[PDB]
Amino acid sequence: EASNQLINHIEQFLDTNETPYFMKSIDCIRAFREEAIKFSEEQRFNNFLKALQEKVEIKQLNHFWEIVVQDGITLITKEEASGSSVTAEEAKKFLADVDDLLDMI
Amino acid sequence: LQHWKKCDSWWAKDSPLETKMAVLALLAKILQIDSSVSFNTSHGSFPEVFTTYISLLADTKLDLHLKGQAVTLLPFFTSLTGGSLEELRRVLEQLIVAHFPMQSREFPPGTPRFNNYVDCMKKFLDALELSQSPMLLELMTEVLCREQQHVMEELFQSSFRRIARRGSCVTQVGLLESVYEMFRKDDPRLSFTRQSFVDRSLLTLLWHCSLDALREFFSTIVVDAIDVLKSRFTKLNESTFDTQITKKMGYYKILDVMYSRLPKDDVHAKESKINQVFHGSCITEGNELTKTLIKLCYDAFTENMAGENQLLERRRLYHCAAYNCAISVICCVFNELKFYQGFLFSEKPEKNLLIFENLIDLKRRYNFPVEVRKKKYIEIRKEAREAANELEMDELNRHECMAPLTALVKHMHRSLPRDLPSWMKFLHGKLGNPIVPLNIRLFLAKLVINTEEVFRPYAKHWLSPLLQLAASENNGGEGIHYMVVEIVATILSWTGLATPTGVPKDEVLA
Repeated sequence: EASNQLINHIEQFLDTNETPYFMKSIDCIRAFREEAIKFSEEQRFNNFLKALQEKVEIKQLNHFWEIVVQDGITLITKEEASGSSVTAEEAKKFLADVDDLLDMI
Repeated sequence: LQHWKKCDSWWAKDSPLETKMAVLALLAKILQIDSSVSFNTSHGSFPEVFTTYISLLADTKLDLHLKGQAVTLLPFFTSLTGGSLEELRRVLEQLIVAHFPMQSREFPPGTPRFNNYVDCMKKFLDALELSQSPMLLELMTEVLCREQQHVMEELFQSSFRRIARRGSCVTQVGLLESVYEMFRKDDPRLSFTRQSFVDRSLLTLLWHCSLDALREFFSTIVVDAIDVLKSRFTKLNESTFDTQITKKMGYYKILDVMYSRLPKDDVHAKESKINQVFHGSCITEGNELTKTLIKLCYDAFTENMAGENQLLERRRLYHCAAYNCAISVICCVFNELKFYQGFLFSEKPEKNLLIFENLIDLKRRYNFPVEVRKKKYIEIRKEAREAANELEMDELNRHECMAPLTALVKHMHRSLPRDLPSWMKFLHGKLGNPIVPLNIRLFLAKLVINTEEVFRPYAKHWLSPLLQLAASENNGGEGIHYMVVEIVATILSWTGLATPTGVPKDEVLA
């Protein structure tokens, strides 16, 4: 419920074009990153990440995608599950009639 | 202003919270007491008090109700030049993006956030009412227009009305060019946001009181509108399509408002309006931009949609804004014998060229409640017995075409026994027909109801369709009474004439 609330909030935040909102939204996704890591809710993590990846492909979000590709917002990193110790190799391999009246005025 | 370094335990961090308000009070009294001298080119200890003024409203330590008694002395600063103005706008925007509600009044009222919200915003408008700065207006017309009705839309309208008439013409034009430039740029965002600027702000600025002859914003719009209007429509994606419509209808609304309250001389005489749209001194009489806009205006609503279903609700607003523009321009031009019929009613439907079927809904049902005065009924009883023996917007009267229609109808009454040409007989052909759909007949019904004083002498023609509509059963509801009450009210109050017996179908309808 509140997860969908902040989902709608980051959609409207990336839709508007204020430059501090880009860092505010990357703060929101870095908040939900640690939240969906440490709450054991990996299905929401990877499904939401695939949906927002589809959204940032169909929209531009160009300078926000620039701070993403200098920050890193990618899929589940480790083993497509909740437990492993794998670094950002997955992140870096996925992101390398009427005519008379006219003259009668 | 020479011993400001002696008090630095006051306006610092880990200080008691009230001494900062003491500093604010001192700055208020000192700034008010001498002159406007501590505002420019480092006169006195200027960069040592400007840092106090910055850090007192940039800090994340004071409360929201306390930074209002800092923001109240904004007129002392917003007349300076560039430089630190970016720092001022940066700390203002850093305040707004971190200590306001998120989109539009997302809070239950009475709570301890709506209180401080209105506390801050009323002081912003307190400053903006006298310090007519073309900087502060843009700080709030982007928090406003993320929605439709903030909580306090009437506060904003009253303050923009207070701003618009001040004198010093050379800054109102700056306000106008600033809002038109923040509306005109690319900066891609929603159509509601892109429309509400020139639906609320610029409209009340040009509307309320600017000048009778403020032709400057006239001059910087002439070859700015028609290049946008005289374009094509590229139907690949909706996201370019809607803003194409939005800029077009915004230019329509702009030209409507500036044509309406401007006399005939400085639009249509041999002046620097036709000499503005064309190159210098030419030999044209008055009609260079007029026919150019009128041909695309007539092309706008007379436009069939026999195979288009992509975004048509917006094209409804486009077509009615076009018809509004047509009303206003044929108002403010020559006003000859009869042009209104041929330019606003001469639909030739053999190639699917009609008017009303595009610009009214034909999907939304109109509810028409029961009632929930008596002296009106008593008075009409006495006078009808003797002879024999503003407007209320409920649902139908706020449909963005009624008021100019009644305005031009009153103009045709007080501007110039068979019938009247097409603006009455065309409607009688489209009201006294049980083949026209319902909502057009309700449209013209309430049009005649609001214009009952001018279709009075032709009631011998206007008897059957009103009565037929009130008696015939397609009106929905319980056979709706809020319309048939007013229909029989006008149809029995214009007695004496109209002879309600004498035709057999009239008799069986009665």
